[PDB]
Amino acid sequence: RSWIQKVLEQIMDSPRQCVTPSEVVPVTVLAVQRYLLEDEPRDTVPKPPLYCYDVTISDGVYQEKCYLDPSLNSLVYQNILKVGIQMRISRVSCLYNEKRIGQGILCIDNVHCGETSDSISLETPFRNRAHQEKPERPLRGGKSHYLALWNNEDPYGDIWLTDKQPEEHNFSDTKIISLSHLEMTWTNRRNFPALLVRILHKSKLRYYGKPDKKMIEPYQTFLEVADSSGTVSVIMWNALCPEWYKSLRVGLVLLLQDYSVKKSYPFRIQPVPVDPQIKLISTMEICLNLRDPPTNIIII
Amino acid sequence: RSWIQKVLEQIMDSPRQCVTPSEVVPVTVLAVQRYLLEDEPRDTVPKPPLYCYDVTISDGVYQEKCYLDPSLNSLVYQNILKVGIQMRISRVSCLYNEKRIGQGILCIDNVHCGETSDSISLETPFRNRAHQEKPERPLRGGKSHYLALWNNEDPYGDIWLTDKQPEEHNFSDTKIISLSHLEMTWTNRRNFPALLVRILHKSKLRYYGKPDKKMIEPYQTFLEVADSSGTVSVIMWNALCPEWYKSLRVGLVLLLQDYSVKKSYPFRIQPVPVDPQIKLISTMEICLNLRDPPTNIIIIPEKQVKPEWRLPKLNHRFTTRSELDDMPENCICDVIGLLVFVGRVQRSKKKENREDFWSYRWIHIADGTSEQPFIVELFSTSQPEIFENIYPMAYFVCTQLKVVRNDNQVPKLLYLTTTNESGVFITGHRGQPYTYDAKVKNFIQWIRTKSDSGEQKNMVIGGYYPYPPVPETFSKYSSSIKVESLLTAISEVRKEIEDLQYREQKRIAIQGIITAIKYIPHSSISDRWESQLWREKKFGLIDHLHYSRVYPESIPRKFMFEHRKFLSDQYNSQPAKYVPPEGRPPKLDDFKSARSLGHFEVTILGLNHEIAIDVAFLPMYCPEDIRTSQIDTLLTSMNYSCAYPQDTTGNDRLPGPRAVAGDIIKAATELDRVHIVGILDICNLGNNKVEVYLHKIYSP
DNA sequence: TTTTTTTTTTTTTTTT
Repeated sequence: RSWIQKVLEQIMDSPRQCVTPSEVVPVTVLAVQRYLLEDEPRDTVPKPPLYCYDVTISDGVYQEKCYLDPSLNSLVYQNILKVGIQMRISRVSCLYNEKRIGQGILCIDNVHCGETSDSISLETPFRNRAHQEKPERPLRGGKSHYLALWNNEDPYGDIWLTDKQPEEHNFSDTKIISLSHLEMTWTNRRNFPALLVRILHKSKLRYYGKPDKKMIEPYQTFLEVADSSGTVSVIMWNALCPEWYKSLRVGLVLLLQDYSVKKSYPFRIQPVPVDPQIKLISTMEICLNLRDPPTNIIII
Repeated sequence: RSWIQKVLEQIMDSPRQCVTPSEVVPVTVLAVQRYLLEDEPRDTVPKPPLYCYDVTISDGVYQEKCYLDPSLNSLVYQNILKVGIQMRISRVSCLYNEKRIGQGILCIDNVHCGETSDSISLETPFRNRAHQEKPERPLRGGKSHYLALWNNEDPYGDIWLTDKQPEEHNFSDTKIISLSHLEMTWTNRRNFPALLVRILHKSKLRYYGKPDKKMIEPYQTFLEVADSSGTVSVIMWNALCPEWYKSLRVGLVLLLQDYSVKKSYPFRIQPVPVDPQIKLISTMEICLNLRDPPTNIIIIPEKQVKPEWRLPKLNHRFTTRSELDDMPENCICDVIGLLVFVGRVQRSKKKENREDFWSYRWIHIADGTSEQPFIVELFSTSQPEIFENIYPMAYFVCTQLKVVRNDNQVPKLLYLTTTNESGVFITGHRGQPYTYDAKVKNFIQWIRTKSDSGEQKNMVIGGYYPYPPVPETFSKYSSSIKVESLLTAISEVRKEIEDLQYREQKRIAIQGIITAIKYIPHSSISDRWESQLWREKKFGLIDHLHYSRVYPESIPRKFMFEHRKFLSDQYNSQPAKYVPPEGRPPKLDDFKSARSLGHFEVTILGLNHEIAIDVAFLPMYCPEDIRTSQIDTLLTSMNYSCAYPQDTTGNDRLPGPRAVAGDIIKAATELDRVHIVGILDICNLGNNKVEVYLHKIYSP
């Protein structure tokens, strides 16, 4: 029927064993994504690559998202393994994700990348429906996500939403304080009242996901919002960035609640704003983590 | 001479200096009192432990109270440093409590806790007589106090006084305004006059003490009081709970005179009164703070109570099992019944603070109105004397029980839970505190009928009882759990086991294939099955976890009134202070096992055939349940009733334990190369005894 | 860079 089906049926019952596919049929690359290579043993002298790749090889019948053995990342560093190319898989292995309920994953272990295909079909069905889940995620890991193919400062994938719209939050009985008020009183305020800030500068994304530490969405952005005269470098943590980054533009009046206040990071460099009359509060910074109710960030 | 005195003289003139003692002879622990770790530098990268412990060692000549170095707190966390153990001190250091005038405090910087001591002499004197003072207080820090060794809601120590008896006070010249009038005029008047109220609900203690804060005995208890003109929420502030808490109880007419009325708290809710006629005051709250002349609270005796005042009467929403079957969820109720089972005192981590725990235990209260027992999740209600010493065959009465219901699962879950303002009372024979209520009289009538009829309900105590049974399909089980934490890795399991604390319970799910199940006749044709997959992959396993061991304390044991004290102590929380055992105690294997089957051992090879584990299967269902189909499958751990058999009298024809064991093994064998999802139960029984019992096998 | 929840607070004026 298809090369994908034959190899999967041949290697499904032998996880973590390398078997040359019964038949070597050229397969078209339809996608190449990059994500962190956590869960690998960092005890080997040649520390495994900091990132791994997933390639969506497509046969005539189906296309099944595979896993590229990190030892093959050289073919992607040189861009020899690109989308639209034809390659002949030479070695495969089956791996099962122990944090998800699903079928085996084809583990590409040796390829012979050729040339661009004559006919690429974007309508070939997906053999495993799990691979077709709309919030696309990497094959390995529980709550993993794909990074941008080359740089780490560019949003990529479906985790990044643009659905946020202005909301009319009534200010009937909202306790709004000034940034200077926290500056003077933030070490005694058991509860930090609401705030009404406006974005002045939005920073570029920053990925701090190391391979050994277990973190979810290690994405962090610094926003210089200024309420009244004061200005502080608010910093969004964890999975808050991929829910508000593609939506928040400079000049949006944010209403931040259920936030945290801490000491300014030692190596932080707060940028001077255009207006000099303002106060540059550089002692404390407001951290916005994802609270269970979606009231922490509301734009008016 | 004494090793204690040798070491003290050795390191008395070198404060805060780590000095290995000249000679190390084992010392005997006699107590472990916990209190808050304050006045230490918290800037350190390894944030100081939130709590520190004092260990009262003895050396045969003198017994001296020592301050364990917080770096060793893990030993107490895992219950390795018990009471009555032969620890050996490897390092010692002095320290002077500058807030007090005394001697040095022998600091145990490093220790090698060993085995139990055969000579636990609590008659030895105290080298530092200051340590042997009537109010037992911590070594370091001003007017510090001790907390309960495990939770923060259990009163502990000697500060908790219990000698407040009713006093006759003449109300002449007193105003005793109505609560509604106070609500109207508490923002204008300056001198709030007296109030005559009756306690309707008494809540558990709340410890809000934080480190490096100048707080003295930070306890607060919430009392709901009602008069003939509504009810209000009364709150007792620090330093008042210690003197009054153990004495105040529901149904006491109080005369509060010098209080402070505030705006009330929006983050705390006021419980609805049992009688709806009582108007509820929510915009007002009364705060009782300790005053110089202790007159702000007076326990007016009932004799002085005049009907003219028309004080509200303490009512109760007593419920029976049949009625509870028809009550919606979150419908508070009261239960009176006979304790036909008691479970271990397990602990759960507070969601607010990672270093605080809740002490809870399951009890099957029962009555004559139905054949199923009240399943009550009894959290600690700041009543350790009753909570810790609860035993079957006792008439038990709780005060405020919220109803909890879950109908999604095939085994419809219907268990009650204790609320913040709940209370526990053990009753004796005819209703002692609540005789008047008709339901209590009916319960007593049923008790007498059972006694004269020669019928005795089966009794059990302690054991492995994971009450909440996982649903019949893995999809419904995962409907509540997040996808990222739904499953784990057989390799990661080891860390999960090694992370638990004393009696901390955890449930995990692991993906694998059953490879070999073995039957172990527990009490006093095929019992072992091996899979060809196992015979092939057994030599290529990275790490074969071995946790298929069942401890003697995880087997529920039929209760016996004669051995009540021993049975209770074998399942309560670890005592803070040693107490010599009367005569000789029996063997924990000397009691009949309430279970009716032998435990199996299940081997699970992960999906990748690299890692393996050996869990232990401990079903609690009897063959009658199998015959009547009260079990979803033979690989589950509980029947639908979630209760032990009562007066088993129908096993003459039913298949015996061996037949059911063979059926279980065959059912396991049906799953040869099927990716199953086991559900394990990880409970640490202290002293590095972690039980990992299988709960359910979700097949595709 | 990561990082969550909890409460604590006492006191000498008005008369029209």
